[PDB]
Amino acid sequence: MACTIQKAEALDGAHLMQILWYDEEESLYPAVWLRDNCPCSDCYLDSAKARKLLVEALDVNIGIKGLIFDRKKVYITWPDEHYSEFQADWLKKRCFSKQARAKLQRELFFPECQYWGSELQLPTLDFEDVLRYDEHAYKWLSTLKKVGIVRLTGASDKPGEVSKLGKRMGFLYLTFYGHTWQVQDKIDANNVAYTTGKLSFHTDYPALHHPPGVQLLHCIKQTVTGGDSEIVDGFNVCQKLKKNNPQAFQILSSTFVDFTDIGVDYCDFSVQSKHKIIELDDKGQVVRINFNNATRDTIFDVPVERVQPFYAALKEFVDLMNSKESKFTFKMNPGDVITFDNWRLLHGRRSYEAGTEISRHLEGAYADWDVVMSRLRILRQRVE
Amino acid sequence: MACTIQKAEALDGAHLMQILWYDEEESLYPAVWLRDNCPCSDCYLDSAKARKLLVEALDVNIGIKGLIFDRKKVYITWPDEHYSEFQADWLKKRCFSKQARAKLQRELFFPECQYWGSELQLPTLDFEDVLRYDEHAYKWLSTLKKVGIVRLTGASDKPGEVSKLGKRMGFLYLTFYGHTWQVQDKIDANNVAYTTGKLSFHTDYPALHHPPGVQLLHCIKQTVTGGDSEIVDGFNVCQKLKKNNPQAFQILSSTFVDFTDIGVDYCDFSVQSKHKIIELDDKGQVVRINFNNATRDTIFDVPVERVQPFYAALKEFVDLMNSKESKFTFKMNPGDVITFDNWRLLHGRRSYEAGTEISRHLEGAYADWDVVMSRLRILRQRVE
Ligand SMILES: C[N+](C)(CCF)CCCC(=O)O
Ligand SMILES: C[N+](C)(CCF)CCCC(=O)O
Ligand SMILES: O=C(O)CNC(=O)C(=O)O
Ligand SMILES: O=C(O)CNC(=O)C(=O)O
Ligand SMILES: NCCCCCCN
Ligand SMILES: NCCCCCCN
Ligand SMILES: [Zn+2]
Ligand SMILES: [Zn+2]
Ligand SMILES: [Zn+2]
Ligand SMILES: [Zn+2]
Repeated sequence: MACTIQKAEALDGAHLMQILWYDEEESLYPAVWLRDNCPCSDCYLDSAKARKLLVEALDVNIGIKGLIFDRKKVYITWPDEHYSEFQADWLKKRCFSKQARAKLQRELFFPECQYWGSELQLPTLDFEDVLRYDEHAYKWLSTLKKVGIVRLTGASDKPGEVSKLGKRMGFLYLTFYGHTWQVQDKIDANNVAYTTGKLSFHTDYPALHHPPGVQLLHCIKQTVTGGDSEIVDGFNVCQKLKKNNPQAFQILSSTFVDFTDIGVDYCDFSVQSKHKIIELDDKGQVVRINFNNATRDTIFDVPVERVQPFYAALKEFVDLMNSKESKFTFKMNPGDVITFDNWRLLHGRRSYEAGTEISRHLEGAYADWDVVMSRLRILRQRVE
Repeated sequence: MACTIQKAEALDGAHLMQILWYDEEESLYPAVWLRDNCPCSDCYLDSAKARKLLVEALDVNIGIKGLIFDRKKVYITWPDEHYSEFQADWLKKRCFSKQARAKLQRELFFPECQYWGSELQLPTLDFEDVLRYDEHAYKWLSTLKKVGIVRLTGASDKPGEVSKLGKRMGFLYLTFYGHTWQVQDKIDANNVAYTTGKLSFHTDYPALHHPPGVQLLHCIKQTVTGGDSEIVDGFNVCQKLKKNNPQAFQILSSTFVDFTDIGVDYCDFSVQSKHKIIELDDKGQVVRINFNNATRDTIFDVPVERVQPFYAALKEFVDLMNSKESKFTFKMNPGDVITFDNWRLLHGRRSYEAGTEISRHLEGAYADWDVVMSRLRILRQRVE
């Protein structure tokens, strides 16, 4: 009834096609869009699922010349004699109504988020299960997307585990710190992460214009002298800030802050970026946080009168993150792997004590959100 | 005279430090910024060139308690008894005046562009020279940034050459099409690039939310039956469009277009993105073009009434790109490598004839602009 065609016709100077379905709903389709998306072998490369049709071949004033239909298909002739057939279900899916468009967007991009504070039930799955089973791997990635974090238990206490997850996702995101990297105390540390010091809430790699979307951290060795993990849901914190201190929100969401990283690791590097700490989309919704206090530059490209209020704003924000209602704290054990959204969460670590031997060792890696969402979409298809 | 201190004092409730230099210029430095950027070993990790100071340790209302200076340094005490020393040249570089801030930004980010049309003198260098010599590699990357394209001659007619340039830059950008990929006609092509068809002007990989910044294409085998390259300077074209058709510019710079890519190559993939074809920064300047007509989705997330004007806009834009005043066309030979800005240029290829043997073969790869700018900054330091 919903995907079955009752009538199809050309309207509005033949610049529109109207489909009345057997459920009584009507859908409208611009003629130029139909022509642009002709699935015939001249216009569309089936092996690539891509358009061969050039913009140059498209008449933007085109009208439908003839049309006939049955219950499952419309058949169209165009003024230049080109001929196009479209399937009902294909058309219905791509319906231009607000409701149909949003439904499809939700399927494509899994936009739903569950905001949290200190009440977090840390989502947990088994590691080998996620490797072995599509049902678990699906639960893993969809929860990662929705919640911002998933902990995997029962991995080895050995290097190479995050690599396995990278292969499971697809591939990891190479940076100047390697394909994977070792978080432990280091002589002549090129990075504050590689010392025993406390790391306050940050996101990783704001020194890059495209920070890692997803972070993986696997505990190989844990100290008893400290080293507790802390996380916070940045989207939740931003929402509170806008409510509590609109002016601090406005400043943090509009001021470009310079980040830097000069050193040698996988390779030699001199990295510089500008980011707004609270990054908004065009509708004003928070879509990324860009903030590591370690790598924030001494260079600060703002007029003198904006400097102190920026700091007063940053301070309110950090104070919100440290609030007992926002942060969740936990201690990783050897065999634990945490995988999280490095665009949304901020994460941190308590100080611990240095020794002559390595008391504490994590292995980490990153992955791009597009690579992760790809595996997510494929995994959903296999399980449903 | 310019970097030598004549006087230093605390002003404005000690919330500001003023430095009068021996050239008579004055510079102003917020107290909170001085404290935030104390270079002492408690506040700053020298091996990492990073801030250890936490936002939590920072009093945003702080004032300078005491100050003394000589010609090369200021020495500051803070109300909590912390103590800070700063160097004159360091301070002067980071001066908050509009002129000083922009000077430093230009050094960091090489913002200058030379716009072009059909008059292009295609910048050309030798390949082995760029590998062997920092002076040439510097000329390579700075010209890439400024002009948007550089052609390297005298490479081999063999796979593996783009890899060498990736190592010279630092590393290449892994995608679903491999670390490097082979552009040639392919049975069951997963991509229109892998056929003999014409490719109209496009940027590569808009299906990703972070498209490759830099593209490398190396000609191993060339056909005489066609295969000419075409390029266009997208920033230049956008500028003309805004002038000629503001409404088309407005539409293309505000409408989110969906891109897609489903297939198997390096790995299996289902990729989806949304981008504005003309992407602007917060000051309205064009910073990226996101447009491949092949991978533009059949899905189009706009209200029915916006569809046809979008197409009329896209059409004006493509027509501008094809104008004999904008495009530059050339034919690559075996041994040629083109390296360009895939955020600014659009590129294309003329059709050629299929055969039983491979008549035409390119090898390509990508790299991130941050990885490229890093090598650029380091190269400038070594040559100057
Ligand atoms: C974990 N680290 C040290 C190496 C992987 F990149 C990065 C720290 C985050 C940062 O430098 O922003
Ligand atoms: C050159 N290609 C086929 C493979 C490297 F990614 C990509 C074409 C550009 C696109 O699919 O957008
Ligand atoms: O060591 C930890 O627990 C946390 N480490 C980091 O957040 C890091 O290295 O960026
Ligand atoms: O084959 C060519 O000359 C150009 N190829 C491409 O632009 C591509 O593969 O994306
Ligand atoms: N069953 C309808 C088939 C229509 C084919 C038309 C060919 N021009
Ligand atoms: N030459 C000036 C040195 C100042 C040192 C001050 C230590 N509190
Ligand atoms: Zn067709
Ligand atoms: Zn971190
Ligand atoms: Zn200090
Ligand atoms: Zn291309």
